Amino acid sequence: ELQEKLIAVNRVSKTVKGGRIFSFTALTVVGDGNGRVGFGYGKAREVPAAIQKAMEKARRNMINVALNNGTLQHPVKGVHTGSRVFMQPASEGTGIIAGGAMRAVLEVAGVHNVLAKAYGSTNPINVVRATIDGLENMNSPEMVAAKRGKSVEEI
Amino acid sequence: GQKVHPNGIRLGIVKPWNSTWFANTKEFADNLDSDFKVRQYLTKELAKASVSRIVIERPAKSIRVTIHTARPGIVIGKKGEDVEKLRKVVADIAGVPAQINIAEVRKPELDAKLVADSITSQLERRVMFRRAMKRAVQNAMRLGAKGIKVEVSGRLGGAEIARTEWYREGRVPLHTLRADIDYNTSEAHTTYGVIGVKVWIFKGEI
Amino acid sequence: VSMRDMLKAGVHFGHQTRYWNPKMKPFIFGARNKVHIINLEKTVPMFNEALAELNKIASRKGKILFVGTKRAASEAVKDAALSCDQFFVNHRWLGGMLTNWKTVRQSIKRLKDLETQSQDGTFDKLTKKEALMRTRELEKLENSLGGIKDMGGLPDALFVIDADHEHIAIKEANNLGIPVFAIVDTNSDPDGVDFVIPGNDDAIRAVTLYLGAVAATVREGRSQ
RNA sequence: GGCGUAAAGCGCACGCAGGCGGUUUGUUAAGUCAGAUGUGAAAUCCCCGGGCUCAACCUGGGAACUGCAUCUGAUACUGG
RNA sequence: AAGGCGGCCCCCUGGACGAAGACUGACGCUCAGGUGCGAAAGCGUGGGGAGCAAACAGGAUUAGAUACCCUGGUAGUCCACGCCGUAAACGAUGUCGACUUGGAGGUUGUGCCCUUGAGGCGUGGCUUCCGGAGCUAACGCGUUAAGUCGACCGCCUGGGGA
RNA sequence: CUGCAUGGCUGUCGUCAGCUCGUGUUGUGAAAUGUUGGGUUAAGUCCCGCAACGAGCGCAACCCUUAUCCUUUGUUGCCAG
RNA sequence: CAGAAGUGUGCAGC
Ligand SMILES: [K+]
Ligand SMILES: [K+]
Ligand SMILES: [K+]
Ligand SMILES: [K+]
Ligand SMILES: [K+]
Ligand SMILES: [K+]
Ligand SMILES: [K+]
Ligand SMILES: [K+]
Ligand SMILES: [Mg+2]
Ligand SMILES: [Mg+2]
Ligand SMILES: [Mg+2]
Ligand SMILES: [Mg+2]
Ligand SMILES: [Mg+2]
Ligand SMILES: [Mg+2]
Ligand SMILES: [Mg+2]
Ligand SMILES: [Mg+2]
Ligand SMILES: [Mg+2]
Ligand SMILES: [Mg+2]
Ligand SMILES: [Mg+2]
Ligand SMILES: [Mg+2]
Ligand SMILES: [Mg+2]
Ligand SMILES: [Mg+2]
Ligand SMILES: [Mg+2]
Ligand SMILES: [Mg+2]
Ligand SMILES: [Mg+2]
Ligand SMILES: [Mg+2]
Ligand SMILES: [Mg+2]
Ligand SMILES: [Mg+2]
Ligand SMILES: [Mg+2]
Ligand SMILES: [Mg+2]
Ligand SMILES: [Mg+2]
Ligand SMILES: [Mg+2]
Ligand SMILES: [Mg+2]
Ligand SMILES: [Mg+2]
Ligand SMILES: [Zn+2]
Repeated sequence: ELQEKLIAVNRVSKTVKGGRIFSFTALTVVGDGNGRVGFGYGKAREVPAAIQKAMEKARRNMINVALNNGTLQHPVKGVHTGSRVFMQPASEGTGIIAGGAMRAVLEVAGVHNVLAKAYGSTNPINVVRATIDGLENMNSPEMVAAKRGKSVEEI
Repeated sequence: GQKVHPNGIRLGIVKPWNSTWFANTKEFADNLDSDFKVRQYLTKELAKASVSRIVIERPAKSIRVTIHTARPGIVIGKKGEDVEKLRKVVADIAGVPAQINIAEVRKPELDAKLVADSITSQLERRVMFRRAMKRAVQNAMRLGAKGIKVEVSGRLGGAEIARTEWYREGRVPLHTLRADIDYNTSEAHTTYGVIGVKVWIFKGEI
Repeated sequence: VSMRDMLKAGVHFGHQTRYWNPKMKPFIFGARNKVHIINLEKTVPMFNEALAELNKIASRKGKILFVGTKRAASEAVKDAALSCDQFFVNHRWLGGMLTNWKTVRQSIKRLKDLETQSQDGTFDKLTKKEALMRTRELEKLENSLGGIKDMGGLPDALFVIDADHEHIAIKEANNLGIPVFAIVDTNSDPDGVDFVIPGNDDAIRAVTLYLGAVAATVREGRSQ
């Protein structure tokens, strides 16, 4: 069911009386395809332990996005901290035109056709935040109609 | 800093001696020397037979040797044809007539010596040390040790600067004299030099 | 329940205007002597609805957890909870009592095994110092956990006496997605609560009225 | 795209030229919008097809030439 | 307006705010260039000179001590009339207008209520401290915004060189 | 020859009272909390409180010796009667 | 009350 991606591994460190303790952090994402995704950030003193924590965090903390038969409903702008993300739907056979950190998220979401651009900070954590924020804001014709009370013939 | 050797501090409290004989100062040193020679021989001989331990007892101006091994049939030999050779060569080394007994170590995964030798062999097979350590700890715990820790030291992975790396699971109270801490050490002679492996296994108090 | 019962209980008395929360503004009738008065004719229908959904989940044989921590209220909370065979926390709420349930269950099983060895195990076999310290352990475990010792899992709903005092329990329940029913006073923030019951959270007779109606509805639904 | 602390608010104020303008009615039709006509050289660049043994090259037709200009309409907004 | 303004009295004089109306009828906002004001130190001419005090002298301290400390002490500090035009000239936050949960205080008007008071309830101006949504890299800001918007102006584009 | 390529062993801060981990929670994050707070101890020793709940290595105890007694045996040791 | 200075240059722990 779930597809899983490892986006990044980073060695952080704490200074202490005796010297330096090195610790590993891992950023991963999981998703069903079909517009369900989550991300998980794990910490450990060992790389595989960090990855397992990340996956376990990413199986909860999981959100639904109303995909438009494998593309976006409309262009969206997402932002988090210093990272700004623009995404736009694309014709069939466009593929995923995105950077690695966004490509992972969009792949596990199952958005086959997208144009995307990162602006400002490309820091993977905040980029993933901004992308999830954007996908979470995206909305679809049926619930737009429900809000405005029109029939979907309004499309 | 340094720690006391955990077996020696427990001798007579909970751990028995591996040699048991009485001698006057005259023959004491010769007994100790011939015991050393027989131990060295048997260790060199049975290196693949998973010999855990050798106990030497000198009754009635005789020597008898008990060998604890996790692979008895290899040491005994078919129809016992091998213990004949061992006992004859031991009688040659010790001079006194020799008897050999063999005992099964049922669960070598709970034996610090056999675990240390296993890790050492795997390291010489160029296995990743992380995997060897993790496998050892996990097997010991699943077979019911009250705790374990393992340590490996020096030029790990061919690194240019030596490290020590250690991993611990469960409880391991080295200061508790009641604790039957089994302990052992082994050395892997890689192309980069000596890697030192230490193993502690805790099986409960008293 | 009727508005005269709530007036008898004094549930309409809010807090001083200094300490009001503007989010409660819709539930305030006004002020007297610069003290806020809770609107009872809003409270009553909301409380009836809360009891209706409580009854619904009770008929599903759901497990209710009552939560209060306050000097006098704790005992009425325990009494009512046991009166409906439901579970309770009446001393300090442990941080993580639900979101970290996978840990706290160890202390519960510890309490069970300690009681069993205390009563059936011939606890007198111990030394006097050991018996003393293990009995004090038993005492502290009783105080903290006895009301949930048999819950065997997460509750199906929380009933809370004071959303401002017990905000930890509310936030944990929200995190787990469990419905929270709570009495909410003019200083509280309601946004964590699914079934707000606006009313005084301090008058022991008000607490008695609320717990009584709750436990009656629970017994009703259980009898199905 | 920025200007509390990373580079960045004139020390403060008055005030000419300049930019901007509450609300209602009428009128104009400058900005704005619509339609028509002329012009926007060929080549090059796109699409559909021909010819070199293929290709690079050559070539037919189309589209485009994101514009400019002159008439004839609309008057919501902006300007008079 | 900012720089700033502190014993008491008189003369001349600017602005702000509140209540109630009456009046004119878009007359408004911002502002390149320009013009005015602008702490302290400093400069010119003429006065005054208690205290304080750059420079300078002596005594100490110190390895040295062109300082810190001590004893003295000149310009200056004060006054009149000119010049200079800079400051961490700071809220390190341009001016103007609208909108958006609250709490505790200060100061100054004014309305109503038995005014009974050292009283209750309303309504304006300015100002101090917390804190919500929201915003922010974070610190924090938070109806006196660093929130949501509009008009105009000034300014920035890696560190040194500068 | 290389202790600055290593194992083993050892000194030292120091027999100082500290050092960490799991799960939960807070923060974009490095991290934080727990381990901090009021008392107390030789001591992160113990008790109350507290978004923390538990655990591990340390402290303590188990070990040897010394200060009192009692049972048993009584030579090569002892000598009350 | 007095108490100044500390040559250059590196390498593991993913
Ligand atoms: K005046
Ligand atoms: K100017
Ligand atoms: K002087
Ligand atoms: K000196
Ligand atoms: K003078
Ligand atoms: K440069
Ligand atoms: K060494
Ligand atoms: K943690
Ligand atoms: Mg950049
Ligand atoms: Mg920039
Ligand atoms: Mg600076
Ligand atoms: Mg700056
Ligand atoms: Mg300014
Ligand atoms: Mg002006
Ligand atoms: Mg002008
Ligand atoms: Mg003008
Ligand atoms: Mg207009
Ligand atoms: Mg026109
Ligand atoms: Mg001056
Ligand atoms: Mg002068
Ligand atoms: Mg003069
Ligand atoms: Mg002087
Ligand atoms: Mg300047
Ligand atoms: Mg400035
Ligand atoms: Mg604030
Ligand atoms: Mg603003
Ligand atoms: Mg430059
Ligand atoms: Mg040397
Ligand atoms: Mg510590
Ligand atoms: Mg303390
Ligand atoms: Mg301890
Ligand atoms: Mg604590
Ligand atoms: Mg020097
Ligand atoms: Mg230096
Ligand atoms: Zn209350």
